Amino acid sequence: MNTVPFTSAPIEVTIGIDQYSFNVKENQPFHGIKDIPIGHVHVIHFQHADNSSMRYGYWFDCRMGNFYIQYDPKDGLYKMMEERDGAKFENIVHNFKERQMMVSYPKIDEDDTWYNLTEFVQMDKIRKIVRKDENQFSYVDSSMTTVQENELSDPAHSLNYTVINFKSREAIRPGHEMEDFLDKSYYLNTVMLQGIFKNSSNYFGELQFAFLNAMFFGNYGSSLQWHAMIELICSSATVPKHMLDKLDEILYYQIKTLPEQYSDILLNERVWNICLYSSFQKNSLHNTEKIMENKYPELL
Amino acid sequence: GAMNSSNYAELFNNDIKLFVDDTNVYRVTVHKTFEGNVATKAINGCIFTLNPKTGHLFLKIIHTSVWAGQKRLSQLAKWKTAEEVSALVRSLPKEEQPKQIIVTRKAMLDPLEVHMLDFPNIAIRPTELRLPFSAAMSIDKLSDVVMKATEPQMVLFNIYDDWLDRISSYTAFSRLTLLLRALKTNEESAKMILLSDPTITIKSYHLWPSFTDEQWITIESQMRDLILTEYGRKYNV
Ligand SMILES: [C]N1N=C(C(F)(F)F)[C]=C1[B]([O])=O
Repeated sequence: MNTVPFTSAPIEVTIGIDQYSFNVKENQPFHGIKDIPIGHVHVIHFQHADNSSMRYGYWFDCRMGNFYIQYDPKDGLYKMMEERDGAKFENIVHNFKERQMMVSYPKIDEDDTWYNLTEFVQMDKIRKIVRKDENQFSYVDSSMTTVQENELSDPAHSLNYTVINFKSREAIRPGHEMEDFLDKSYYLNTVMLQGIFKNSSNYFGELQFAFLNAMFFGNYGSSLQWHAMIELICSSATVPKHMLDKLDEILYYQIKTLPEQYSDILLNERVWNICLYSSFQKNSLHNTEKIMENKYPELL
Repeated sequence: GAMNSSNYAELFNNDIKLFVDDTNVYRVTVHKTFEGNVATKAINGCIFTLNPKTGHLFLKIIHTSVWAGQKRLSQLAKWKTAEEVSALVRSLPKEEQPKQIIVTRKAMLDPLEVHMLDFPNIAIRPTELRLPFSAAMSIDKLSDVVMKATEPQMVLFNIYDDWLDRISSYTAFSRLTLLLRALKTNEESAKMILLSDPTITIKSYHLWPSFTDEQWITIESQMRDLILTEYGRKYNV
């Protein structure tokens, strides 16, 4: 069980760690988060009390280094940093734990939620979507645009999700225009899975990462990507059975975790109605259809 | 974006553009079977592709053999239309290719967009105008070539005959749409108007009769009256 210490908390802020969150008051004696489960990526995220604008945060994996948070009064945010001195770090953590200045990652033992949301998400793939190679952790905020959003403006601060565009030469074989547009199996299986992602695990990892960026930072481009990757599968007549069954599990836990009060903005009515009721896979997503119909029957 | 009354003069500027109307591509007669069910029989159709500035009409005849063994023919017809328009563009010299293609039905937008991906600089546009191009098969010489076709065929016409020697393309288009609207609203009466006088004939190389300027004013008035007459008969006014 690993630890992310905080140097201090000089400004009032709501701090998220994965699907949990807690409020810290201005100059409260808060020195970090302990008991973080090893084996998963994690995200530590922030919303300042005095300016809700720019929810931002850091994706990290405690197996890759010792990370801590320190407020920067010049740039006005909580920054993640790596401590290379292992003995310095162990000594800082132990002192803060002894003084009980840390919140405990509050995982219920029965609860597989975070695993289910990050099953296919790997740090190495996050760091290719979010390019900042001198850090082992990845910064994401509310306003960062995607490579596709920029094509339709700073490239170093972009989310390099895989571009999906149903009306593009990549998606449409010359001479198979009608076939490929109405049945996207070629695009899914040859172009995307065999060609770009290599396997369904990397595809699901990007899908899951896009969802989590939408939920945690209100990143519109991330939501656009999440929906595009669902639609591409649902609009394919030929999908491996194991992918459909896994997709149903992935989406079920995403819909289950979504704050009820942000359904209006996080869920695209067209995509979901198409996917659940018109698409080739309208009958393949039983768990997802059931939770959507009982939780968000308005959208449908 | 879409083409409407506000930007109507754009049709007659010097940027090459084509209207595409797919309403006569897939044509059927519905009939009873011996067992008392219903079946369709396809008949030859056509794509109506028109340059409104010059009157050049690219009439691609759709022979019933293209439907043989195919399913979901109303959907296929839109994609076949887009395929044939794309093939026409590719067949034209670069300096004759359109800069815009305006589809008369919004359901042609995605099929044509997808078929024209190789031409990102050609705009594919809808229109808010209700154009009467479905009535093209009320023009006897066009109906005749479509029905006689035994194989796929493209036939080129000028739908304005020689009108542009005497009038502008704005006026020619207005005349054409009035004629077609009349043929669409009451075909029998419209054709009566157009031929009632045997001394005015259709030249071998034309589609419409050889009316003088003064005779066109009379004809045009008679077509407006017909459209108004039918509008009253319809709504009881
Ligand atoms: C505030 N916000 N949140 C989202 C989403 F990520 F949940 F999809 C989109 C927007 B927006 O339009 O600015």
